[PDB]
Amino acid sequence: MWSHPQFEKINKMNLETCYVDFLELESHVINEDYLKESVELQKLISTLNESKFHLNKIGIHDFKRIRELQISLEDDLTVFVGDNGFGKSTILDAIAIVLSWLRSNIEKESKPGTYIKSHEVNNSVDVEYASIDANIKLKDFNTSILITKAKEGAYYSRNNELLGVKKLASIYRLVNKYVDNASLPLMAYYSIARSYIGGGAKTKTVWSKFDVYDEIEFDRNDFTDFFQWL
Amino acid sequence: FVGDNGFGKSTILDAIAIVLSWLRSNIEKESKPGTYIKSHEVNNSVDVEYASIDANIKLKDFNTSILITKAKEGAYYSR
Amino acid sequence: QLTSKIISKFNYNRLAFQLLLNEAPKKYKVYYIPKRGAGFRVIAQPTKELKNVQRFIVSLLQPKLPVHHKAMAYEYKKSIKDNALLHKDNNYILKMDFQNFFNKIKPDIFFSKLENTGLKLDSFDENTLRNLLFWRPGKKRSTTLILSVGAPSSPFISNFVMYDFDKSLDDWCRNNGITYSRYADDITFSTNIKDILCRVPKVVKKMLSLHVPGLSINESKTIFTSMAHNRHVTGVTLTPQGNLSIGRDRKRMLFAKIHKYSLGLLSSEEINKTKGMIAFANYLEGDFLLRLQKKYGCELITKFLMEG
Amino acid sequence: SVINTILKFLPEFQWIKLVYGDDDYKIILKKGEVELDIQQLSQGEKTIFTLVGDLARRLILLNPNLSNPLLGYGIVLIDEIDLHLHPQWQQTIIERLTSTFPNVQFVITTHSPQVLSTVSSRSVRILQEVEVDGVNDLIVSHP
Amino acid sequence: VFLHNRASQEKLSESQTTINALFSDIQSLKATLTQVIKGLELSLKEKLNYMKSLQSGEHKFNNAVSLYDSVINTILKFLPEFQWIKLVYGDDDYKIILKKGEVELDIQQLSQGEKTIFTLVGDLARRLILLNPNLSNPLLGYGIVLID
RNA sequence: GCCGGGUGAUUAGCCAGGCUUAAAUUUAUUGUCCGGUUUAG
Ligand SMILES: Nc1ncnc2c1ncn2[C@@H]1O[C@H](COP(=O)(O)OP(=O)(O)OP(=O)(O)O)[C@@H](O)[C@H]1O
Repeated sequence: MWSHPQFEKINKMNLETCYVDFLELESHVINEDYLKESVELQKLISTLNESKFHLNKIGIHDFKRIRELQISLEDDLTVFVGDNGFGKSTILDAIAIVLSWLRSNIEKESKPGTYIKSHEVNNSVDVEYASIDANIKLKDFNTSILITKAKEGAYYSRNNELLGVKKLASIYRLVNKYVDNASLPLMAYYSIARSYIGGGAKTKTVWSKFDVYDEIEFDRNDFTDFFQWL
Repeated sequence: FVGDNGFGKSTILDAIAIVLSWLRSNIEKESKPGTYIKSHEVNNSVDVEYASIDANIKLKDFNTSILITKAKEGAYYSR
Repeated sequence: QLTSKIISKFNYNRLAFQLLLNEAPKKYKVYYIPKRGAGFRVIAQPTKELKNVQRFIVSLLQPKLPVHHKAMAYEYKKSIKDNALLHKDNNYILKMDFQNFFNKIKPDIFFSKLENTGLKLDSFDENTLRNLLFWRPGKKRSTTLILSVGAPSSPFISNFVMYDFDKSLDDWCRNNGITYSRYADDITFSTNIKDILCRVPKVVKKMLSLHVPGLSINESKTIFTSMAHNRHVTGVTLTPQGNLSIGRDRKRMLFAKIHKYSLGLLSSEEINKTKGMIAFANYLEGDFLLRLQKKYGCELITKFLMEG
Repeated sequence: SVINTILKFLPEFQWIKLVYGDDDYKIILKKGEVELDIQQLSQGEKTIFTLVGDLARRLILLNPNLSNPLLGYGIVLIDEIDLHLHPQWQQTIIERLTSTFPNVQFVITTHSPQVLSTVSSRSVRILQEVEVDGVNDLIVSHP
Repeated sequence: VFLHNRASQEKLSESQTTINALFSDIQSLKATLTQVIKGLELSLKEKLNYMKSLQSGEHKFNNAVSLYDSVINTILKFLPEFQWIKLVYGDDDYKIILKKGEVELDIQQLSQGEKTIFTLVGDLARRLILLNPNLSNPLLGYGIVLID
């Protein structure tokens, strides 16, 4: 999220290098007509479109029942099998927690997301804090994110690392600025509360792609909006 | 204020009502939030990014100014 | 007695020294530096007058504080090459990092460790040390002091502080055939036994709480690697055969530069920029210049070396 | 496209229409020789109707330029795919979901062996409980 | 909560003249009233009802402590994994504590599966106890139950 | 088998055209004006 003097380093075709090249070019030229026709923008567009979004791996430490565990997820389909009490839902909530910060930074930067509830920390005596970390790979671009919370009553601090998500979300906002109908990734979560979402105001006249970005979960009024959209 | 038009002169009075709200809130309690500019009051034109309101209050020789602004969703820069 | 030596060395009167003692924790400058890629970094550096008095204190304290031999950072006659020679003949490698290592060092820990070594110091000396080697960020009411990096006295202090942790981990790793080394706030383990490096993250976590409170492990920078993928330790690549290397990309980086130089297409500053890289590569390999002369000839290389 | 996508998961139905009632609009299905209202549907058909309709709406809204919006990328999380579904429908839900949206990453948790009969070994993770070093812990094992 | 309070009072005893104590509490409330009015009168009537209940003192074979044990063991029959269930009083409130393995859990930390069984069985037993206060074994009444 | 890694030699040379070799699912190269290391005036 900086202009920088474009340090040469060595030749590469990374998406980040194209992002920096465009930022450096923008700081000099003022006419938007020339900017919209620059070859750097075309290269950035092509690289962004070719990349396929998919999560790579995840690890959990001292969160709910799970003590220490690391999973690697496929790129098309993955299924978890177990009986009751084996933390099948816990993994899903961990992924939702991680994805919420990415959702938040797209609408507007430096906006907080979802934290860890105080009762979700492990109940063992020797535990001190809980941490969740994850990695997102865009073909050849790798980002990582850590979320953590300290147990109540302790007097030692911990922080979150949000540089990767902020940097990745800045690219999406920049490309959205110069493209009329740029696409955005899809994120959704169908919890167990959907059973009565379908089981169970001022008229809307304006729709937009950011309407689906208000929340990451599906519940209640979303069903009503579907009828009004149809 | 005199004149007929479609924009509505009550909008001007509404702008003043927003600014004075902040002054009242801080008097009640320190750093109390006032009234924000909600999303849909911004202009719908293609070449707009944000909306701003500027005001100044004078007490003899003491001058203060306040600026309140809000940017559209998905903007590159926040205000 | 330390106040007397400093006063005599710098010829400070009582009033000026008293004023300096009070103002010292605020004589710092904060600035940003560019990042390789996108972003920025924040650095705090003291003034000229405080720097050359911090160096004297470090010189006085260096021959009295023991430092473990596994720490290969800010040490005399030690560098990256010595660090990488330990893991050059092992199959599996694991790397871990800390989280905000420098700003978690506080005078309470430093003085607690200083009392354990048996060195007795007066109250005046303790007051002088506390107000000279630490930085006070924020407002004057913060009443918090952190070490911070960028000052000449920080790197030496950190090594002394982590002595107990280094000693405790060294003899635990020796009993299980694991090679361990530390550089600043980076720790590396390597071994040949399969399915043995999955147990150390819990061990180090338990050791950190016991030996140095406050510190914590960054869980998003843990790396496992073997002979089937890329392997490097603090910037030097290890070939599967077991030899240090700089990398194929850098070798072709330099070969083209010299070839273009032979045609007289290089600028003035590029020659100076490349000469340092050649010297560093020759230091790591030891035979880079021979391979260069066997291709372009000794006359051109000697002219390039003496150019400028 | 939206109507046919919904009809793909409910083969027993013929067509869906949006009758404009004098008081208000209403949607009319047709099962067999009978005309049904959406309030009169069973619980199982309601769950599929809401899930597929919501996914189609989100994909269409987020991908305006694409000729076929269903190809958009993303990630979808689903919990307990086997709610209110008889075993006959349990064996074909996974392949239909994957075929309709081919570029979307899916994370699914299941509870019954009927689904496990139609999943490749590559994409199966089994949670287990093992006491190691005197401390109980959870492990994941590939088939 | 009420069942546990009655069981604790019966088991610990030391009530002495519980009816007289409740009547004295009612008299003190009336004196304070002489020295919101409808609520105070209702509370006084509740105190009189408490005095009448203490004066009655059925102390039957199916006492409060026996019903409490039967209810807890009834729920524990359906959940073999757990060990014991207790009602812990703290911070001027009551909370349910369950022990599983070596970790104690609150009510809200259980999974959905044990939540369903705990709710259904507890609601089954509550109505049987309330509807049949005369039988020696209250889990023998007649009825019809529809489960979907 | 396959894919991904290591690189001496190769070319008006950071692209490419060849020969070798390595493997549990398992690296995607970093911070200067301070500190110590290399080379020079
Ligand atoms: N703070 C905690 N300390 C210890 N164990 C906890 C804590 N919070 C939750 N648990 C454990 O979490 C378990 C339930 O986890 P979870 O709901 O993820 O599993 P599940 O039954 O597979 O999920 P679901 O039925 O919701 O799909 C309980 O058995 C409980 O022991």
